[PDB]
Amino acid sequence: TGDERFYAEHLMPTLQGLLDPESAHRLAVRFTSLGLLPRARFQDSDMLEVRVLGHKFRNPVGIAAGFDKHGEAVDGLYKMGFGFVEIGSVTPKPQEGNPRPRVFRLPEDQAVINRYGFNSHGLSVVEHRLRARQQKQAKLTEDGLPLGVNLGKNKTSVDAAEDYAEGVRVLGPLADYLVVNVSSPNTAGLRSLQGKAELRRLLTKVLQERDGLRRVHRPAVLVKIAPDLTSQDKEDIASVVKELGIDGLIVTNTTVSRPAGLQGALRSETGGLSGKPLRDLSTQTIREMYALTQGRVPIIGVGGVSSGQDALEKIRAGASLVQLYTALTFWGPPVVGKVKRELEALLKEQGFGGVTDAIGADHRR
Ligand SMILES: Cc1cc2nc3c(=O)[nH]c(=O)nc-3n(C[C@H](O)[C@H](O)[C@H](O)COP(=O)(O)O)c2cc1C
Ligand SMILES: O=C1N=C(Nc2ccc(F)cc2C(=O)O)S/C1=C\c1cccc2ccccc12
Ligand SMILES: O=C(O)c1cc(=O)[nH]c(=O)[nH]1
Repeated sequence: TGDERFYAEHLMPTLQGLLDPESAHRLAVRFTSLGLLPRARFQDSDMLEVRVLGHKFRNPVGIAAGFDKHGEAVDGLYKMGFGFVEIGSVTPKPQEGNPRPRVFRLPEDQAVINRYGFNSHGLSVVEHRLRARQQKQAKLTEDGLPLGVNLGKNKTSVDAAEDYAEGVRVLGPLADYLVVNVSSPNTAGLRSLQGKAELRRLLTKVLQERDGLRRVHRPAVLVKIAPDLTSQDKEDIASVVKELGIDGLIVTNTTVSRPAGLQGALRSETGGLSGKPLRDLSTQTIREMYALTQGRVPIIGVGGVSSGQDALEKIRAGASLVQLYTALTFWGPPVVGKVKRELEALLKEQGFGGVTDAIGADHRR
C-alpha cells in the first residue's frame, strides 16, 4: 500500500531528520492520544481472533509496554489497529528516570537502544487517568480489545515486592492483565528478581494481592522476562510459574547483549536494545519457555516484530499473542495493518484455519 510506502520512504525519514528520538516519541504519543491518525483501513478477520487469558482478542497484535508509559494514548492505539494495548511500566511514586539523552536510534540495524529508567507519572496519576475512561474500556474489552498494565518499581524503593503489591492494588482493578516487569535492564538489581527464591517470594505476594481483588476486578498476572537469561534461570522461571499458577509470560524485554554485526554508531550506548537484532533471540526464548511449560502457559511474544512473518514465527514458536514497539518507530502507524495483513495471508498459505491453530505449531512438527 501507498500509505505504508509514503511513511517508510518519505515521512519517517523526514521526522527522524528533524527530531531527536525522545522528542519524536513524545510527539507520537501526543498525536496518537488526540486520534490524529488515519483510522484503520484494515478490517480484522475472524482468523485473527484469539481467546486467551480469560479474554477475547480481536487480533493478536499488541503495542508493547514503553510506548504509552503513563496511559495517555490508549484509545488512539486501538484506533491504530492494535488488538490490545499495554501501558506502563508504572512505578508507585512519580519519578523522572535517567538524564537525557537516554534513547538512541541505530538506523543501520533497525534497532533502538534505551535507558529511560522507568520515567513514570506514578500509580495515582495513572489510576485517575484510567478511571476517567473505565467504562469505555469495559466495552472495548467486551468487544475484544483488552488492556494490560505493566508494573515497575521505584529506583530508591527499599522493598521491591511491596512496590509490585501496591501496583496490583491500585491498577489491578482497572486492568484485564497485569505485568510484573522483572526484566528492565535500566534499573539496578531489578533483573535479579528473576532468580528462583526472589521470584517465588515476589510472585506469591503479587498473586495473593491479586486474589484479594473483587472478582470482576481481578486481572490475569503475567511475568515479563529478559532475553538474556541463562538456561538455569529459564528452567527456574518455568518451575515457579507452574508451581504458583502464574497466568502467562511476556517474552521478551530488551537485551543487554550487543549481537555481533551491529553497525549503528551508537551501538555501545548503555541500555536495552530492541528491534531487528533482538528478533531471533526473542523467538528462541519463546520456544524454550513454551517447551519448559509444556505449552500450557500463554505467552505474549515480543522483540523485533515488523512483519507478518516475524509475528507468525513467534506464534509457531509458542506465542498466543505478539507485541511490537520498535517497528512503529521506523515505519509509523501503517506497520500495524501491514503486520496483520501479512500474518493472515501467511496463515492461509500455511494451511492454518486461524491464529489459534498456529500457536506452538513448530513443536508438533
Ligand atoms: C523506548 C522504550 C521504552 C521501553 N519501556 C518499557 C517499559 O517501561 N516496560 C517494559 O516492560 N518494556 C519496555 N520496553 C520494551 C518493549 O516493551 C519490548 O519488550 C522490547 O522493546 C522488544 O520489542 P520491540 O523489538 O518490538 O521494540 C521499552 C522499549 C523501548 C524501545
Ligand atoms: O517517527 C517516530 N518515532 C517514534 N518513536 C521513536 C523514534 C526514535 C526512537 F529512538 C525512539 C522512538 C520511541 O518511541 O521510543 S514514533 C514515530 C511516528 C509515529 C508513531 C506512532 C504514531 C504517530 C502518529 C502520528 C505521527 C507519527 C507517529
Ligand atoms: O528504561 C526503561 O524504562 C525500560 C527500558 C526497557 O527497555 N525495558 C524496560 O522494561 N524499561
